Amino acid sequence: SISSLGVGSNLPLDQLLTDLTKNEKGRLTPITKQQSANSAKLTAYGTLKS
Amino acid sequence: LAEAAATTTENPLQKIDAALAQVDTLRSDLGAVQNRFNSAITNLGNTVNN
Repeated sequence: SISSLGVGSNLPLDQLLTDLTKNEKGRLTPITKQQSANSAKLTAYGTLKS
Repeated sequence: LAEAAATTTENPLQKIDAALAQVDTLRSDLGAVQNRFNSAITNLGNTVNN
């Protein structure tokens, strides 16, 4: 729950792990782009149907 | 150069239809190549990430 870190190290472990998580999440972006493009296409189809 | 026709053209509807068919064919090919290139780009993005 606490998720304390560096309690006895004094190294800046916390923000370091945060930066890790950021870079790791980096991997997910292309899937987001694909999803966005396809969703836009579906909305366009809806407009054409209207 | 564009010649001056001395007579009336026969069955021009057929010629116009042939031209339109040519255009439709070319458009079909161009769309196919567009789709090919888009798929290629997506593959390249995934590959570079990996």
